[PDB]
Amino acid sequence: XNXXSEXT
Repeated sequence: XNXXSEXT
């Protein structure tokens, strides 16, 4: 959602 942008 975060952890990246797509990610967690």
